[PDB]
Amino acid sequence: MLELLLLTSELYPDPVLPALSLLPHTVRTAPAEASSLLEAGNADAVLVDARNDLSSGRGLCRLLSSTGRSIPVLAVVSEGGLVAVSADWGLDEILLLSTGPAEIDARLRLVVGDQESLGKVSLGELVIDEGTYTARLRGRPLDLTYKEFELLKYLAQHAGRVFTRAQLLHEVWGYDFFGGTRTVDVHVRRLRAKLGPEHEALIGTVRNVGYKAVRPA
Amino acid sequence: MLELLLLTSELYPDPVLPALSLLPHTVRTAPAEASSLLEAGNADAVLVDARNDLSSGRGLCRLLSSTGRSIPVLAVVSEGGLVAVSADWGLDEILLLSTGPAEIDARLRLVVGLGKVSLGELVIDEGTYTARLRGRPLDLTYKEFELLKYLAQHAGRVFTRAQLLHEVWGYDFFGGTRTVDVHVRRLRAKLGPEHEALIGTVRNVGYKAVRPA
Amino acid sequence: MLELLLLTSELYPDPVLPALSLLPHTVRTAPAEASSLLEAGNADAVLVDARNDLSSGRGLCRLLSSTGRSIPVLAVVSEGGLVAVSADWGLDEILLLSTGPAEIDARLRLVVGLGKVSLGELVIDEGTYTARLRGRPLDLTYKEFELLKYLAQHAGRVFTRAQLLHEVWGYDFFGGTRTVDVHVRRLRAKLGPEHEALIGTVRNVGYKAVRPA
Amino acid sequence: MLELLLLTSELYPDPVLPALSLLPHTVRTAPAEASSLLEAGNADAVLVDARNDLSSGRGLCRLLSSTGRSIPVLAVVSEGGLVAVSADWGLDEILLLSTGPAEIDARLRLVVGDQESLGKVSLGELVIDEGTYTARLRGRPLDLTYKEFELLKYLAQHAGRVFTRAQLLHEVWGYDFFGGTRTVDVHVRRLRAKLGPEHEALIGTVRNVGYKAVRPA
Amino acid sequence: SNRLVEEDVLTSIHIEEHEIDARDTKLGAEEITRDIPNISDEVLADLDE
Amino acid sequence: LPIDDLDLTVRSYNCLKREGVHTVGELVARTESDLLDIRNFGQKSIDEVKIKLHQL
Repeated sequence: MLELLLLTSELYPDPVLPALSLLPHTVRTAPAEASSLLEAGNADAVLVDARNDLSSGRGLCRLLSSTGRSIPVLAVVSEGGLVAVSADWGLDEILLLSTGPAEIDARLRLVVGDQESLGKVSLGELVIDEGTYTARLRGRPLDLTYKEFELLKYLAQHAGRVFTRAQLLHEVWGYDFFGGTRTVDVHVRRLRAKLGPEHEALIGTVRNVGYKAVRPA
Repeated sequence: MLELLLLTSELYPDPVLPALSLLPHTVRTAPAEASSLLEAGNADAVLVDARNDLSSGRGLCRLLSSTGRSIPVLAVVSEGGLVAVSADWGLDEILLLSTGPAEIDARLRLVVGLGKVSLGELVIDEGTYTARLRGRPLDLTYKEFELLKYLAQHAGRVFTRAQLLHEVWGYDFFGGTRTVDVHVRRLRAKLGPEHEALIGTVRNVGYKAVRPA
Repeated sequence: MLELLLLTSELYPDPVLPALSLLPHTVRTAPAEASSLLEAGNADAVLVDARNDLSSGRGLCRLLSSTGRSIPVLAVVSEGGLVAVSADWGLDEILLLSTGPAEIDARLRLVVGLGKVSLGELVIDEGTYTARLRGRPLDLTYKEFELLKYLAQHAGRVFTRAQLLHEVWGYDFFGGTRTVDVHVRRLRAKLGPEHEALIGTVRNVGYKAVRPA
Repeated sequence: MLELLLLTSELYPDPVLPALSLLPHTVRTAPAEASSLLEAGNADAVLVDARNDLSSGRGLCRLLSSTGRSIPVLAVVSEGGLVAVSADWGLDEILLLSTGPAEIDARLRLVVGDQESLGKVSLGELVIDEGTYTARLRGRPLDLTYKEFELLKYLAQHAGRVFTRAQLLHEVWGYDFFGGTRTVDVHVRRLRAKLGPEHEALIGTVRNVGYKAVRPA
Repeated sequence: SNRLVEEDVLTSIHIEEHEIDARDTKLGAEEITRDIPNISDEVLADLDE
Repeated sequence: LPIDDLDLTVRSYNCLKREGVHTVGELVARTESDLLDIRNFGQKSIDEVKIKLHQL
């Protein structure tokens, strides 16, 4: 779910903060220098190995907690280095190396929960902003119908995925109108009326079975 | 050097947090009552017990929360109970019942030791429960001020009637309301001809806020 | 963090499992069928009632099993019924009514916190519906991909068209169509002269996917 | 049933798992150290105690779950430390201290791998796997026609039963070609060849009745 | 007097034996195991393999 | 019985769902005193529910 960067003099997320490996979160590694601050990106927390370097660790906190770094900044420290951790660090939270899995889970939901979007996916031109319930395809918005917008994303987030209309029936109609699924074909028209040839091929047809979504290249 | 006020019926601070006696902070105890928040004097922080009961502990963390000014609120839960511990408690810091002495020291010395954003053409003043849309006067009813507030900060976010209902209202929540329709129709009227394009209302997606331009 | 589903006719989680009240993990209940797969949505765990009825729970776990990709499937028995608990149910854990709160929570965290394998010289991508063999480009459309995948997934399991209609097709079954023949010939031709011997025909009964080598 | 090496610096397994003496599992015991990693050998499953040392218990379960250790690993923990244990320790199953003996047997069977062989028919040295459709003899593939195999499997699955030609026609040559009994002998003549005399004892013939199969000693 | 029944003062134990004889046959031999054709579940509850 | 069968006035139905009343047993179990305290509750609603209690 959430992306983390681990600033460290070590090579793996296991010795620095082991309970991130006890989590299904994704943690990348980096050296403990300022250029690794250019490696954060669209992450949600950045965790400095300050378990040995307390002065240089707090310096990396001060460069991380500067003016416009909206990713909430973290350090991992020993228990005899927590006495150095104060308001002059500029940290958001603190995490011991002995911290549990669900403990780091709740601390991450307190420090996270820069407003990283949840359901904002971008399939090339197809920029499906489900936070706004709008999909941009080649810039101009898609003024599909209410249930047309749903179908497009269900084909999009299942890129390359072929299904029979019955399976599509469960993800568009659900438990309603089981027979006479033809309108999906008409609804493909309602999709292509607002897509055009630039991406009219992005919805691949599958004769006798259904359709499919094509990944642009 | 910190006065920590425990709202716990254990009659002793020891099973609530064991290692706190290893630190020379003072601890003043009382049962888990809201009236014992009037028992707070020069207390620097406050710990609530929620080790077996997450509900009344979270609500007491909530009872403290949003009151102001405020003294930061802490709680102690279990490790299998950290699922409910979230930002919705109004926490500033959460403690486990197995956090060390220097750990509690660091969390305390961190937590106990600005204006609004301008501007989407709808200023929010928290005093009279009213706003300002390209003009000083903007009358907002008890629920017609937070509805605009809810769509203000979550600008661009899509919220259904029920999704809006439980945060805009208490909520109860009643049904067959059109209170959103009664409000947004009204909230699209007192906003004048301009800024009628501040709320996105597409059919059956709910009522999203559309920010400019 | 999770929703738990109980396929039970007891209509209540605490007579089935007393500890499930003390955990804030919320449980929905459905009667003991496989069809209650339509009942579950974003629930990360589903349990099968097998406390009073053992072989019914074994059959329902057999129907609820590892197909894709897979959801955590659990089943609960008594102590003397622990002998019929085997791997052939389709499980990742076993639970008892004597299982505690922290025990149930930790086993759930074990199953939720593995990866499909598809190698025959033949890249198989269960979600991607992509195929490769002796080269990146091996165009596999839907009907032949799951088809071939079933064969490669069941390398050597002599398959007959009757066996494919209920798996590769839905099906009606629109059986006895010979369309497998043209489908396999495409699979034979498209896969090229090399790896064309994996999908070999065993007469009077159909085909089997010879393993490599 | 299982040769089990317990990882405890305590000498006895009964303070560790009190129910473990109640089963015939042979519990070798070795100190809670990394050097016991060399003493794995033919241990069925390894028993790592993390009732007390959860940090070094995590270390030992990581040690027994390294790149080439297929011996399944059990973390044996307290009830207030089960929530500290998850799939990060390289595990498939764990055991509490109040785990029952039938519960120990069940979870040990489940952590080892029950696993019954498919339609694997076995008649003396001739073992048939109808799945792959091989009536291999002593491991070498055997080459029958479509009918001989089904002829053979029927007798193989019904060894000892004295069948008749008329009887066997039905279930081998279906409902068709209803005359011409001697198709059996011409086929039997090939069966008795491609079986080899070394195991024609399986194939029995009684005059005036037909053919059968006999289980060898 | 029903005391005598509840007390079982006048009550009798009745042993009995059913003889089951499996013989040699051209069908084969009647292998007594729990390999039952078409058998439910509640009927095997008090049976050994 | 869930209160939904009462078919009282929509205000009464919603004005009882607001405070957490979900069954007629809990409603009639709330003594008559327990029922007038409801914030913003009309008396005619209380009369109709009282006659429903007594008769229904």
